[PDB]
Amino acid sequence: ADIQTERAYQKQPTIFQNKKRVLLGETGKEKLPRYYKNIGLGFKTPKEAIEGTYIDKKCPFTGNVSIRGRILSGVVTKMKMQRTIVIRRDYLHYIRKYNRFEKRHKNMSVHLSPCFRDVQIGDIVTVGECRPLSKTVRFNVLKVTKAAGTKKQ
Amino acid sequence: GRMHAPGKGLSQSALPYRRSVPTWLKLTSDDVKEQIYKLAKKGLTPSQIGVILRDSHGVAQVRFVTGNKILRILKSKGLAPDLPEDLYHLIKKAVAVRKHLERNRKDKDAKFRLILIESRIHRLARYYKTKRVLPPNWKYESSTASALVA
Amino acid sequence: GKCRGLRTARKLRSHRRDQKWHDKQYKKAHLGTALKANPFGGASHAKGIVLEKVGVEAKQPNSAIRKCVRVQLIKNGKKITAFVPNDGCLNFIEENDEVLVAGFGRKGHAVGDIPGVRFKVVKVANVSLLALYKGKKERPR
Amino acid sequence: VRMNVLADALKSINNAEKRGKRQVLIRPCSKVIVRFLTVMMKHGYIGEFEIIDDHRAGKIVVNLTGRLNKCGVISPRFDVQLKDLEKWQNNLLPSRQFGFIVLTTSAGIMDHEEARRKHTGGKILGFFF
RNA sequence: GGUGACCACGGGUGACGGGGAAUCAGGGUUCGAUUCCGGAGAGGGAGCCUGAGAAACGGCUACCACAUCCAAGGAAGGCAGCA
RNA sequence: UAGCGUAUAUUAAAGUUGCUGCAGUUAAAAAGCUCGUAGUUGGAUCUUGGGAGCGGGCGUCCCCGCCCUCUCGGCGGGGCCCGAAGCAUUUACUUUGAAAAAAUUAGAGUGUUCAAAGCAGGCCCGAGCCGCCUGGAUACCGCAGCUAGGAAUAAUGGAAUAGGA
RNA sequence: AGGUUCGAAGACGAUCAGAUACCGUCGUAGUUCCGACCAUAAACGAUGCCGACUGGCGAUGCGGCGGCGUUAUUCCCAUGACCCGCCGGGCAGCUUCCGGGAAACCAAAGUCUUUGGGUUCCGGGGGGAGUAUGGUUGCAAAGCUGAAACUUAAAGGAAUUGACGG
RNA sequence: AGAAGACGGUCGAACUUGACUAUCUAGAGGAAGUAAAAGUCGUAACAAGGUUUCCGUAGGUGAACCUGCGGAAGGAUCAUUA
Ligand SMILES: [Mg+2]
Ligand SMILES: [Mg+2]
Ligand SMILES: [Mg+2]
Ligand SMILES: [Mg+2]
Ligand SMILES: [Mg+2]
Ligand SMILES: [Mg+2]
Ligand SMILES: [Mg+2]
Ligand SMILES: [Mg+2]
Ligand SMILES: [Mg+2]
Ligand SMILES: [Mg+2]
Ligand SMILES: [Mg+2]
Ligand SMILES: [Mg+2]
Ligand SMILES: [Mg+2]
Ligand SMILES: [Mg+2]
Ligand SMILES: [Mg+2]
Ligand SMILES: [Mg+2]
Ligand SMILES: [Mg+2]
Repeated sequence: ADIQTERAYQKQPTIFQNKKRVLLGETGKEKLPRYYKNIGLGFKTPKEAIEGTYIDKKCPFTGNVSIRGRILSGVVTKMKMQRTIVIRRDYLHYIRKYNRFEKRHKNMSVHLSPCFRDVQIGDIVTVGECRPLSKTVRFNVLKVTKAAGTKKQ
Repeated sequence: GRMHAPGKGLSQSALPYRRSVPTWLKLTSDDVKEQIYKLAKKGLTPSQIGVILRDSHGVAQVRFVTGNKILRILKSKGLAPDLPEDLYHLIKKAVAVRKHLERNRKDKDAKFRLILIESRIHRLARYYKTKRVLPPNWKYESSTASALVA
Repeated sequence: GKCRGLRTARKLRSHRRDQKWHDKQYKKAHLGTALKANPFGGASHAKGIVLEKVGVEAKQPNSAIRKCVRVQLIKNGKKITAFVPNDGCLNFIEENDEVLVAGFGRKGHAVGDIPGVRFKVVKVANVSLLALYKGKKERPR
Repeated sequence: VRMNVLADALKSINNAEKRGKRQVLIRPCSKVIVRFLTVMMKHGYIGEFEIIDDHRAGKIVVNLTGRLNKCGVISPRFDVQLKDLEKWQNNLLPSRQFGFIVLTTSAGIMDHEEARRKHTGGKILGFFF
């Protein structure tokens, strides 16, 4: 519900909240300033990252990761394991002797920031390489594309 | 050949080349739609509506007269059936076989045929699931199917 | 028939190796039972010590006594039977001599009318058997 | 159940040519079939042909000339680079003097001499000689 | 939670990897301990000092296995470097 | 022939492992039969002839140029102009360009006395000649990754409770 | 549950050198029904399934269409029985230098060095051996999966000529 | 400024014990397969092989095998008449 659900106070490290709030200000409404950055490579910052209130230190827009290296794509298959999803990347492997292909796949775990709210199984995501964020996570979700949906019953 | 039979039968309809409405058909599009609405409110399936309109009204194809098909007309009017009609008939046949089979337990032929009918049901339901005609959680349950049909 | 699809390389390759296990030579070379069973252990020759001089009766329709020796190898001390080829070469070999032993030609298969013998003697104690037969050298006495 | 219309078209052409017949009816039609036949007809191996329009897939009535030996298809459309075209020429064609390999390239459907002329590769459709 | 018939996990290898080598229509099948590059080890395991850099062995400490000298109290070892 | 025999591993022979490319009535070999999920494969259909000058001869052949978009053009508002941004799907495919150690292999040059090699060498001296010329190329380097053209083939996507342009 | 008839086992009579057989007489389990197991057959067309193309002929079974006449009720139109054809899907047959095949043969076993429509299962000289062992299913009998050591130069197929045939 | 030493922690060799696992190996006795056969007993199969053969299953018997119930022709019949 609220964002302070941990044992330690959750805050963006580069925002000073206690900026001498005195009688000349309104009580309220006050809204504490939000740190966000523009990652390069022509990727738009989602508006939910602009005026959201989540704290995520591994978010590419409001956190302390920097995207560099490889930009890949895949299809969401699991959405357990909080703030992290499993995507599947299918590809064809060429075998020279029979001069045909075979179908292979690899899973990678990627960090899904809470600026992407309506993410479902079967969606196509764009991921960017960052520094190691955990034992197995090295990529971070940059853009979510819906697949054959947008209309429900 | 057939999906679940060893038949190579060749019998079907042969639509003619000319798609134009014949000059003798003194029926415009909207009153043909009204006949469709009357028959559908009487409780008929689109196959039966087409059969009646062909047999005793001169409408050989409503797609050439109205411009679209019977189920599209019923859906636009908001009175298309909730299940697709072929899935409905397959479930009806499955229920009939299952009731007969529970009163006659030594009919192994009916057991074999019920396996075939339910396989066809599941293939059809998978197709309708991919095309969003059925809900994604839809599932042919044998125990509650009879309350859905007939 | 076989599958010809563009994405069928896994099926083709898996089938080929599963079916490669069905010929005698591939299985003999790649299973390891044959390598463990043969006394030479993958070597081409071996050294051993003569235990006794035997004569094996030739297979029908031939009729002779083929002069062999019973040899116990120095490594892995199995006991084999080795042919002693030529007209008088058995008289060169004395009991408890130390011979070299080669294959007899058909890669672990018996040869000729000699039943069950896969080995022949080359170089009874270190002077070679051909030089002894041809008079080139003599026993180191 | 009929995975390849070009395969069945070329098999029908081949069988009726071997029987000595003068015309062939090719039952399902497609534009790959028409482009293949246009290559074959520009090179002089078949005669005129006529497409019959019913509102389903059409039919083609091909006039044969007696100049055809074999017009088979290659069953997966293997992707062929210009380096590997010589290998396919040796495997498929009876000589270096006559016979053509029909490729589909991004420049169109064409024989292998034209494909080497225009410096392009593609997927192999079939051969005829 | 994660992984798996698109073969995970486990077992074997007479498996160091690669550049390459033999064979020789086109395909392919075998081989690569071996002078170049990368790795690993210094009888077996373990732990350290010094230093920019070592978990070093032509450094040290300990145990295990071998093993040398001794006046029997002790002391000294490590060729998968060249011979 | 200064060499030749033998044993064993391995390659061709072997289209006797078959992708190219084998077989399965009777030689060895089709499951007793049907359903079925992964896997593999999947009908036809959406731009083509007249088009713009060079154009294999408008010579009824055609090097070939096709007769993508717009906000600052930077050679708040003049023709001489072209760049900042993006692609009206995304891929596979194909062609190109960068990058893929050297050695080895292919291959250019060079009379090691020939050759296997090597990377060297060659030209005038009537002698000052207080030395001149030239090399040490090039190709290939699977798949994966990067890049720029094509867009046939194959996959895929957009307006149906209109939540459309 | 039921057990008429047949009839593994068994008994006897014959035949025979022997006769635990063939022949004869009797006869248990079984054969029959209900309920539950087992999953094997020369379970065969010794020929995977789906699709396309490539000769002729006469029949046959089902459905449909069209025609001189005969026949039934009934006097007519139907509707049946027959007769002459056409179309579709079947079980087959004859014939053919289509083509194939080692041939026998096969209109599929053809459209294959002029080799690529899609796909599943499966063979790799003969034996050892469908054995050993492990696993797994079954009440059992057994089924499924399944080696190796060792041994061997042929084992086979189809045709030809002889010889032999109670 | 500080050496020996000590409580605790942490890496952790090694030893003892137990389990599991892989390979190799002894064994009274039993039951096979190959051979070398040139022994004994019969004659199951190949001809209608002297009871046509073979498959599955079950029982029995010195041995090959026999018999029962279904099946096949790979049979000794592509055929038997209104
Ligand atoms: Mg086929
Ligand atoms: Mg090793
Ligand atoms: Mg190496
Ligand atoms: Mg090194
Ligand atoms: Mg080290
Ligand atoms: Mg050390
Ligand atoms: Mg070979
Ligand atoms: Mg073969
Ligand atoms: Mg057979
Ligand atoms: Mg499936
Ligand atoms: Mg298509
Ligand atoms: Mg009786
Ligand atoms: Mg019974
Ligand atoms: Mg075999
Ligand atoms: Mg008998
Ligand atoms: Mg007999
Ligand atoms: Mg008999």
